[PDB]
Amino acid sequence: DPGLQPGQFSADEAGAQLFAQSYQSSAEQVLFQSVAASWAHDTNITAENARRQEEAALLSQEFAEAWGQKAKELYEPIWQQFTDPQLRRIIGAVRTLGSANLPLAKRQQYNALLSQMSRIYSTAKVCLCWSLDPDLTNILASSRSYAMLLFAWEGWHNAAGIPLKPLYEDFTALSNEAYKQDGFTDTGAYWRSWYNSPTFEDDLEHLYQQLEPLYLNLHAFVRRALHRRYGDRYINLRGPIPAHLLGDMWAQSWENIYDMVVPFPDKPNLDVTSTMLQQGWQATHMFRVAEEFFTSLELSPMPPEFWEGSMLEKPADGREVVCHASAWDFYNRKDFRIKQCTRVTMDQLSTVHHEMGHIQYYLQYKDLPVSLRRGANPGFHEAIGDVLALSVSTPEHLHKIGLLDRVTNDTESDINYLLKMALEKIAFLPFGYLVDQWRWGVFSGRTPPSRYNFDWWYLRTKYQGICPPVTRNETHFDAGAKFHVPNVTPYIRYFVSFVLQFQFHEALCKEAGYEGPLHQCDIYRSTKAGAKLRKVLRAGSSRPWQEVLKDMVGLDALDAQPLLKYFQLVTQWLQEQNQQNGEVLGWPEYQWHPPLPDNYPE
Amino acid sequence: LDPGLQPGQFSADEAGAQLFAQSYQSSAEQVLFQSVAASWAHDTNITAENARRQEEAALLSQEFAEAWGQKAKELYEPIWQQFTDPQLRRIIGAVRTLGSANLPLAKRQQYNALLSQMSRIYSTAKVCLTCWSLDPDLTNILASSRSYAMLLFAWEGWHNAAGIPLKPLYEDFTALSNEAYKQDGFTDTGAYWRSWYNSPTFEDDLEHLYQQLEPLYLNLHAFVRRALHRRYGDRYINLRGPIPAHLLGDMWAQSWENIYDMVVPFPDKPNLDVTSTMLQQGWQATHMFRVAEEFFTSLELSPMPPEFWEGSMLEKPADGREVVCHASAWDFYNRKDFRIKQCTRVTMDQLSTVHHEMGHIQYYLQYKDLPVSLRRGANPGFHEAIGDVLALSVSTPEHLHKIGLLDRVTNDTESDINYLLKMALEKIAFLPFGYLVDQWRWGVFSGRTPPSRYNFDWWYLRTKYQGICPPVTRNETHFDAGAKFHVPNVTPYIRYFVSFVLQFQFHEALCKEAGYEGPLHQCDIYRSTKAGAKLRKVLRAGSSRPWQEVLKDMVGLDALDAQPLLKYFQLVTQWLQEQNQQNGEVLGWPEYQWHPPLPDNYPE
Ligand SMILES: *[C@@H]1O[C@H](CO[C@@H]2O[C@@H](C)[C@@H](O)[C@@H](O)[C@@H]2O)[C@@H](O[C@@H]2O[C@H](CO)[C@@H](O[C@@H]3O[C@H](CO)[C@@H](O)[C@H](O)[C@@H]3O)[C@H](O)[C@H]2NC(C)=O)[C@H](O)[C@H]1NC(C)=O
Ligand SMILES: C[C@H](N[C@H](C(=O)O)[C@@H]1CCCN1C(=O)[C@@H](N)CCC(=O)O)C(=O)N1CCC[C@H]1C(=O)O
Ligand SMILES: C[C@H](N[C@H](C(=O)O)[C@@H]1CCCN1C(=O)[C@@H](N)CCC(=O)O)C(=O)N1CCC[C@H]1C(=O)O
Ligand SMILES: *[C@@H]1O[C@H](CO)[C@@H](O[C@@H]2O[C@H](CO)[C@@H](O)[C@H](O)[C@H]2NC(C)=O)[C@H](O)[C@H]1NC(C)=O
Ligand SMILES: *[C@@H]1O[C@H](CO[C@@H]2O[C@@H](C)[C@@H](O)[C@@H](O)[C@@H]2O)[C@@H](O)[C@H](O)[C@H]1NC(C)=O
Ligand SMILES: *[C@@H]1O[C@H](CO)[C@@H](O)[C@H](O)[C@H]1NC(C)=O
Ligand SMILES: *[C@@H]1O[C@H](CO)[C@@H](O)[C@H](O)[C@H]1NC(C)=O
Ligand SMILES: [Cl-]
Ligand SMILES: [Cl-]
Ligand SMILES: [Zn+2]
Ligand SMILES: [Zn+2]
Repeated sequence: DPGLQPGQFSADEAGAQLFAQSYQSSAEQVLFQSVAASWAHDTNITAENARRQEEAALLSQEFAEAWGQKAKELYEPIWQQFTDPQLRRIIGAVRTLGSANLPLAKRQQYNALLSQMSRIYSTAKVCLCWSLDPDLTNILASSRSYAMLLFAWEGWHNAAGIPLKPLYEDFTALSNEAYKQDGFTDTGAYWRSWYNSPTFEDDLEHLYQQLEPLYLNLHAFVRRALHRRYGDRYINLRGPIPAHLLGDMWAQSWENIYDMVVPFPDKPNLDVTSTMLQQGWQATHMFRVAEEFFTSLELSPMPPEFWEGSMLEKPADGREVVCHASAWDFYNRKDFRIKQCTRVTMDQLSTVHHEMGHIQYYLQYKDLPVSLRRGANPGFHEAIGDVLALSVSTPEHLHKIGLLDRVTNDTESDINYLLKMALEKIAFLPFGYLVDQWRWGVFSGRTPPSRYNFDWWYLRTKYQGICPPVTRNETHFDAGAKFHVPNVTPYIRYFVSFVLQFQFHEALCKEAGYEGPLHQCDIYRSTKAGAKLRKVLRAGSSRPWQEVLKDMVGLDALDAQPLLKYFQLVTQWLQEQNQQNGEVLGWPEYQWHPPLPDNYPE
Repeated sequence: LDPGLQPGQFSADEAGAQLFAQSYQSSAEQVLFQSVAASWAHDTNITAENARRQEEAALLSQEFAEAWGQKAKELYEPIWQQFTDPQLRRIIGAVRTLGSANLPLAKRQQYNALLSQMSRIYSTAKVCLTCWSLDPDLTNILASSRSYAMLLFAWEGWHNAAGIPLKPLYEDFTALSNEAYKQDGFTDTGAYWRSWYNSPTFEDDLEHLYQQLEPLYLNLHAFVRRALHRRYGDRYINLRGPIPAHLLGDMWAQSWENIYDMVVPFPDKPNLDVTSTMLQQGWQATHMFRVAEEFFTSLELSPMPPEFWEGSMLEKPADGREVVCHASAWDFYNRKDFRIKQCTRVTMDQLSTVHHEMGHIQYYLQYKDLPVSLRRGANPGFHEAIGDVLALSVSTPEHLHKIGLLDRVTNDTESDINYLLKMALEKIAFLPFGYLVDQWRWGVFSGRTPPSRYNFDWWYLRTKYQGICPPVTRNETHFDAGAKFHVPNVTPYIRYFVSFVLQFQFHEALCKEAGYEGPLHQCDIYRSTKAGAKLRKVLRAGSSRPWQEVLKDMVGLDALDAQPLLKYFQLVTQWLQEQNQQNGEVLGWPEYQWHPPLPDNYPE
């Protein structure tokens, strides 16, 4: 389109001021038509929807090509030297073309692999048919039968991973070609550029080192409990934990096995799932309850377009959907939606808050020039709803919303709560860190196709201390059985969030005027904490996240002390328990795999 | 420190520096000698009393290094980098690096004790059940047994006996070493070891080299795996998995020359492993070293001096004494004493080792007149390549014929494949191992591999690069890296990777200088005084000039380059790829998790 193709403009700071306004003008329309078509497909997976999606992806590249080439022409000389930092941010972004740098037939091919990988992931079933969500999800969460958990884990990893591998290798090659033309050594380097930090990798590594003792202690304590349940045949007290026994397909959060490891067991059940079902909660209640938390802070309610247009339950009409929960900004300032195959569980209630966190962000920055309508970094975007969920999950808040009868504020209830929170937050950390370590090595060429599974399991064992419960080889592509890999969504943002949410939480609880233990704070109804959060959300990516962070929390860097201080009591406790059972921290028997159950699979 | 050994005063300028280096050189050689001598006494006669003496000599060295080091600092800390004299900058640059001399005395004593105990553990470890030593007993088993159970016994016995007791010492050594070098301004000890190559893209340069060589290795591996499967069967060899690490002829699987007889593609052609002929003919250690020497003199390089023949240890002592058997060359730094210590056995590969060690001696003879600080190879890989280049000529069929080791001469395509395959078992099979060892140790020095992952990371790398797997389960009580000499002995490894590449660049250049005009793999530089003069210019330089410029003068290129090695191997590279295809092989080891079962009723 002519009216989409760029204007003239002079080569100078002024000219560039007009240029950017012209850019963000036509981009609104283009982003709209992409986001719109992926939506049609994600909630209705067909050949046709795929075709449409590809058409839109092409139009985007054409736009990006035209506008990036123009910004090179005009500004490539002089843009790093404009006094205005907000402009410098916008122009640098504009001149990064991405898959737009590809010639046309490769542009095609890349758009198509995304579509087949997405389809394979979200339509894969396990047969003797069970889908990932809800069937395999519920099995992994609540079955305590070694053999059934095994059959779900293997069936899933085989059904999703095997067929994806050939496509993923093609995808990597195209993505790398594309980004090399913007001056990036490879795609991973581009993804990392989003944090604008020279010492990014080193910083993450220093963070992980302070967090590792917490995970090691939690792991040994949980390993001990799984040994009690499953015996020496299947659990090695000095070896990795079999990857299917931790309550989740990816072993990435362990809250579903809380009932097996709860430290003082007879006390009130801090998992309120059975009460939610007892009371008849539905998807709609969960969303309204999340919203009211938002509005209690004087943040924005969800608009009519959100309720009218979102998909809050898996459709009952035999229609393939991408189940994985997600939040959608259509770049209209009007349409914002969530697509979630919502189940009635306490962990889904948290997911609903996580997703609505994204929507709130999008409502707070909708009056920005498109290119500023991102989080200050991707980690910020992932942390917003998680922050509110930390207040929601407190026993006192649960009591306020009628899901729990008031607990006694004693040291045992503290420990039980902190341990549940550790199963969700600390257990996640190694997996949050390792996923993009795998994918950065793939994009760099350090991990060729001939080592995709070898390097995956190296990292899984290294960081999470888990092992595959059945033999794997390079026909298997176990990384491809996690959503974000075929769906090309970066992962390091979740490790950043998991640390960042504790920094935000402590800053918020301070603005709230709260004065007790960090892990007992509820910011519900604090207009002041709301005010501070609002300033973060409206800023989008106009400013450096380092400065956004300082204004918010008083420090200019990611920091583990808030998280450490939140969990201090359970950290101290777990250390004591492991000693008394004389545990080995870590998994020195690193070659150990469990045997197969007798005559598997029958 | 003895008064005559201590630094005086020198002005704070380049003219003071020169007098300083000259005064240092006078005292350094006495201090180097006492230290080398004490190491010799210990290594040829391992006793508590000898280790005590070596420890005291190492402390004296440290006192010397610290006094001359801190003086070199005090007077020249900035200005040394701006010296007009390049050799003087290199000398000062070395003197000002203190290493272990940076530790306070208590820690220096701890470090020196650790080195001594780690050396003693490795060089006195035995496998029991009447005791087998590594050399010759376990070496011979790995080389000639074809009994899966026997090889396993030797492999496991060794790794358990040497590795397990070393692990606590290695951990403490790593920490002290890093603490020492970090006061020289290095992030860790591996950064200091890498600085010897004076190349900011060193790690990337090596990775790029490795990428070009990897296909040759994968094809050699697959072909050998097939040969082992036909002998050991489907239970112990997985045609799509890593090879068990005790079946390749060598304790470390680091070179595969010993399974030549099982892989030779054309058995009707002359037998190129002449070990049996050396035995039939009655060769001893002394003949081996004299034949090596005569190659050097044929090139008009120097003979071994009388002090070499009078002082060297050329067989394992019969008199009942513990010795360090691993072969080594020794410069005493007095310009007079130069020695080899080798438990020589009468085999073709030992004849190659004789040449390797004599190449070291020849370098020390040619540079003996330089300042002590420049008595080193242009980089460490240069010192490792000298003897190997000559051994390339020696191993040729035509050369073996001239020295009475191979009666039949043939020049046809099948004999050439046999020869190039035998050379690939020696040279191409080593590459992955030569590359991986310091990747392991650089990770340990940088803290990426903590003690809790020493064996996990070691086997990750052994599988990744070599495509082998341990034949019994290992865990973190094992310390398999410690079962290789250079780990406990603290000798860096990347130099052998460098030298396996560089020796083909040197070979190509000396062949050309020799006037030789046929296939590169049939060249013998024997009796070429032109080739000798070109080599002599390298040897005479020591570390006085940047290795990149020495290389360029020699070979006409200023970088390591895989092209000469590819050219040498081209006929067998192509043959192995065609054979593996016809046989339907899988290149690589996609069943990465596979390990062989135990023999029924092992080890009874
Ligand atoms: C073993 O045999 C090879 C092959 O020899 C050649 O091909 C055979 C099939 C027969 O036809 C032989 O008669 C024929 O020579 C020998 O390699 C060859 O060596 C010759 C002699 O040095 C090489 O010729 C030289 O080539 C250069 C140019 O590169 C000229 O400047 C010279 O004047 C001269 O002609 C010939 O290139 C070379 N062939 C190959 C494939 O490199 C080989 O020397 C012989 N080896 C032994 C140990 O005897
Ligand atoms: C269910 C949660 N879902 C993701 C998500 O919401 O992050 C979804 C799918 C991938 C991206 N996403 C979005 O919604 C994007 N709109 C967010 C980025 C943006 O808006 O700019 C999740 O994956 N999670 C939750 C935490 C752990 C992680 C996981 O489940 O692996
Ligand atoms: C047997 C050969 N042995 C070494 C050797 O000679 O390199 C000996 C022991 C370690 C260092 N060394 C020396 O003699 C040094 N004095 C030489 C360096 C110098 O003087 O500047 C070796 O290990 N090798 C040979 C190639 C493969 C390697 C190995 O066997 O693992
Ligand atoms: C639960 O008990 C703890 C006592 O251990 C309370 O913590 C104290 O709370 C007061 C009031 O805010 C503060 O002044 C103290 O500094 C707190 N002490 C410590 C050591 O943390 C906590 O507030 C109680 N709250 C609930 C939820 O009942
Ligand atoms: C890879 O694995 C596939 C699945 O088979 C299972 O794993 C093998 C390794 C056995 O140990 C057993 O657990 C199962 O049969 C195999 O079909 C396939 O052949 C393996 N090899 C390759 C190269 O893909
Ligand atoms: C070995 O060393 C001891 C002292 O530790 C010495 O008395 C003995 O003579 C030495 N043996 C030989 C043969 O050098
Ligand atoms: C490692 O293996 C050995 C024997 O194979 C065994 O004794 C030991 O218990 C295992 N070590 C550890 C730390 O578990
Ligand atoms: Cl990210
Ligand atoms: Cl080296
Ligand atoms: Zn999210
Ligand atoms: Zn050597």
